[PDB]
Amino acid sequence: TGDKPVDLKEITSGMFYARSAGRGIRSMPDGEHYTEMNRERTAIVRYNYASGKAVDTLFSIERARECPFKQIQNYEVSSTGHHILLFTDMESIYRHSYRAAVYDYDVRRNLVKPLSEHVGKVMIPTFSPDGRMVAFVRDNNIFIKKFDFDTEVQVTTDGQINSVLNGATDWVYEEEFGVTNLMSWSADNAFLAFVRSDESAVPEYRMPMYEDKLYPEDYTYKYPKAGEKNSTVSLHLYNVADRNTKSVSLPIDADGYIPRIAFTDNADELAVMTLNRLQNDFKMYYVHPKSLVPKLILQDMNKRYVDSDWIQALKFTAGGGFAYVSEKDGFAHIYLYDNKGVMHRRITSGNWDVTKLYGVDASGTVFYQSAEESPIRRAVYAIDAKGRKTKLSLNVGTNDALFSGNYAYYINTYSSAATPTVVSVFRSKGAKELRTLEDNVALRERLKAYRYNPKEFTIIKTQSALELNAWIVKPIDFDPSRHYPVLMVQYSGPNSQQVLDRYSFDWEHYLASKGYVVACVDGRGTGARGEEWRKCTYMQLGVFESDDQIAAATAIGQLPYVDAARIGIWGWSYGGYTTLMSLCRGNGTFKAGIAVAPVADWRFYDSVYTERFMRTPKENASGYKMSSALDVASQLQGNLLIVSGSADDNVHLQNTMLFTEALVQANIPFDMAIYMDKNHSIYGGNTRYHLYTRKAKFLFDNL
Repeated sequence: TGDKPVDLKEITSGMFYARSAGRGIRSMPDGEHYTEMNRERTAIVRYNYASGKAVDTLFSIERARECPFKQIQNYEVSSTGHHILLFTDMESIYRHSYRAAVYDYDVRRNLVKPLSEHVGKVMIPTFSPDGRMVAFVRDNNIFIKKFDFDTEVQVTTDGQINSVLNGATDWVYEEEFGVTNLMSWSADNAFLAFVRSDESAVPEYRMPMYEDKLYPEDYTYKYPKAGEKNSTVSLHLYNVADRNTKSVSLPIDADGYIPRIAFTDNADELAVMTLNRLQNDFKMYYVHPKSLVPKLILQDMNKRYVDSDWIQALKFTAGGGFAYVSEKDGFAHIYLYDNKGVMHRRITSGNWDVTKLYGVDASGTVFYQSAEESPIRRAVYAIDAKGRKTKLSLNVGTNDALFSGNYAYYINTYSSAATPTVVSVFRSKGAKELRTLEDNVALRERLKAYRYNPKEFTIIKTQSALELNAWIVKPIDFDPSRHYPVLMVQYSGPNSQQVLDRYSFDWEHYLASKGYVVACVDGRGTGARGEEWRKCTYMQLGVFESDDQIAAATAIGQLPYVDAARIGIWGWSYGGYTTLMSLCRGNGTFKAGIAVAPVADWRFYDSVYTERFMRTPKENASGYKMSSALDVASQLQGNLLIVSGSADDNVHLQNTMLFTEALVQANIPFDMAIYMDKNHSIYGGNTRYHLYTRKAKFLFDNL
């Protein structure tokens, strides 16, 4: 009911963005405390879970000796608190990876030192279990800093940029398997295991970079497109005492993946997660670090594919069994195993998906997140060893938790479509809310000040007889007797969702203030509706997703307050692709579309992602053909705005360049924008505001 008009620059400036836990919360091994940087990132503070008191400041800029910087950006505390790593001068590499200036704060001496007496940014510094050593990556080699002897030992010598990586991971493993760190220490501190990724034979992509250069310079990196050579991976154990390395022979294929390794809490068990190239056979081995003998411990085979996020999220139990989420039975559910691989208790059941696995406490209580309430929502649950399930979340919407070491407490983040983040601390027994760390008063008051309509959730019924979760924001002085344009907003990728009872305040409300209905529909292929719903697209991406947006548009179009001749579609990345597909396959259903950094053809996208859902080009020529937007470009109808960054390392500019040329040769008019030196997130300075303005204006002129 507020007074102020929603302004596009305010959206784009983050004025509506909720304050979150973002900054740095980490549970301590004692289980009763967590650490967190203060607001100014000038100190690291230790907090009691139960009381929330700041027990002490573990490190500060003010007090520390010989501290050359005024702020930190990240930290890590050693298991004993004798050493704290401090990270400054962070440089992002890709989505997750970064390098940094890393210092060792010697707690006992109140002294800041360099981690290494070699000046140079490093990656992935990882304490040994005893806190006394730090393995880190520099220049693609592994080093171990040893605090007891004030010495650094060099573990590998063959590291080489764009060729050989030790511990760190290649572009595609980082992006698609979610793994930046393939090093792991034994529980007794005797071994550092690592994966060596050989990227030498993987093809390169080159991106011309233009800023402030007389001659352009290429950002060059290895990127395997669908069906091309991936890194070859090898597993090694370095024995700290002997300063010698051994290789592990794994009984897997030469084009397989090792997306994770991790020593368990037994010093004798190196867990190695492997996946074949088709990604339908997940096998985990335990390797004994002295005999080097691998033993198969878990195997998960799927008709279509095993989802590697569940490989990354597999949780070991104190007492070396583990909890694993498998889609075996048609939904994502938790299974509990001993250290011999014996599956002794299935934990969850029913027609709904587990969405996150937190862990298993000392009483065998299993803690997780699921969409049991609705595909649209997320709640945290506990299932104890007698099979009793308690929903721990107190509010309905989206809940996600970070548990203390013992799982006796957790920091919960809650939001709903209507309500921005409430970060509050709970005691697990009795699901008792202790206090609230943040509940965004200010943003709530700002919201009340503005005129906007709420997201109204519902289902879109298609002629094909699907029911698609959806939201709708009506225009500002909504008059049922009028005929409004609709913008359909979507992403549509495998297992993704845009229709979520979760807080978000984006340009939908700007457009709503200018007379547009905005709708968001999650079609086939999307998450939290079970395996079949998400994998029915297998080997034929985009077909069903297009069909469904076209079908959803067709139905929305029959609403009396909607002008069927003015329905548009917007999407970014897979959403961009889905836009192209929908304009190409909908026989003029959409009047306009915006396609931001779209894949044009799955041939152009990367190995691990594309093949998961499509297999290789050689094996699926029909699928790749059916799924190509580029192939059907000459069928495009409606007004298109297509946009890309010039330096997009994820969805290559190539996609957009090629699609536009198809349009040109078919005499199809369209708008395009290429943002210089920008990547897949198209931002920097005024870039987002300029882009969203462009997009809004394009809709005002064409929709």
